[PDB]
Amino acid sequence: SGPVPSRARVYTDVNTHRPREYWDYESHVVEWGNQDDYQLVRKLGRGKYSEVFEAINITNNEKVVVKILKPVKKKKIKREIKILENLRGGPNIITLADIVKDPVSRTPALVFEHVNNTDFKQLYQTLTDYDIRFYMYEILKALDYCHSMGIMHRDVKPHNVMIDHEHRKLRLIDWGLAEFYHPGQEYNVRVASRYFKGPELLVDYQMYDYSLDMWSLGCMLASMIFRKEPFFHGHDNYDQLVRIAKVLGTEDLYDYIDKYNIELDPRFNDILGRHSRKRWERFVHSENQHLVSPEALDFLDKLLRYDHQSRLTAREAMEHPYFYTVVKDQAR
Ligand SMILES: O=C1c2ccc(O)c(O)c2C(=O)c2c(O)ccc(O)c21
Repeated sequence: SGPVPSRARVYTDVNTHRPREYWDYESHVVEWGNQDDYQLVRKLGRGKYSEVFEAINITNNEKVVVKILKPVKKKKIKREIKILENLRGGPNIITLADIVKDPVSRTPALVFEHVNNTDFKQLYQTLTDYDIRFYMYEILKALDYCHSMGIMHRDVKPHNVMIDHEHRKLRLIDWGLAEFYHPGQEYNVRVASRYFKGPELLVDYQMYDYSLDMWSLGCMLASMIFRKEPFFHGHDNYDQLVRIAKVLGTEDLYDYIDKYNIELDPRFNDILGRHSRKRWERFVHSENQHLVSPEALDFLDKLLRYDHQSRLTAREAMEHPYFYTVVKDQAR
């Protein structure tokens, strides 16, 4: 037989209750602006499939960000604009300000309001125990909002979280892999970035949901508290799952496979072996122990589960004891 089906435990049917227009992005009609409204200042970096520049809107002297898109299918560009439009103004979501083409090259680009940050490569090292709870909290607000709106991000990782540490603000960026959740849909598993891929993607289970983003969050949490970036460091997709199996063990992994009747690629037979599930204390040492607490480990353990159904939802994650003091500090 084939694989056993699966549904999200929350927000299962929110797209069904919307007008078709909200999620039927193939039919979205885009009005394209003129890129001559913007003068590029400097190259800032790259998205998953784009080049990103600092620019100035000359009509109002406003600082913006210009993301010039690499040639991708026309419906994927529609998908990202529609998702950005649907999510605009929500907590911690990057704000799309305009859409343009370079009049000469025809090439499409998205214009975001400017947000300044400190690179994660520099930042993580400086973070206090409190700071990790704080920003994790802020991330979880962006995830619960997008999940509640019918949308999985599908590329959660440190590069995609811009933190203005000076002002204690954060934005979730790069929505070019995000999709609408619909019960029963079978999604492409070639998404996310290797170290942050859920076991669902690695074993080729196509009927996944919001809970994918929560695995990615847990990978991030693990790198921050153990001071090890990235936490699961595989060389390719297969070895990514060997490295998880040596932490979480092989017993739950095979129970996982049995439950959903997943056909394992024969290539996994000899490399996976047989591994016990390890106690988190193994990763604690003198450089990181100030960030590790019984509260941190309980939370972490409830994110990193093979069985996607059994991971915390964003909203549950926000009710965890690990966040009690940030909740108290906030409101107010
Ligand atoms: O603001 C974005 C930004 C805003 C929205 C995006 O979708 C995005 O990919 C980026 C982005 O990749 C980026 C970057 O790679 C380097 C510096 C940045 O300021 C950004």
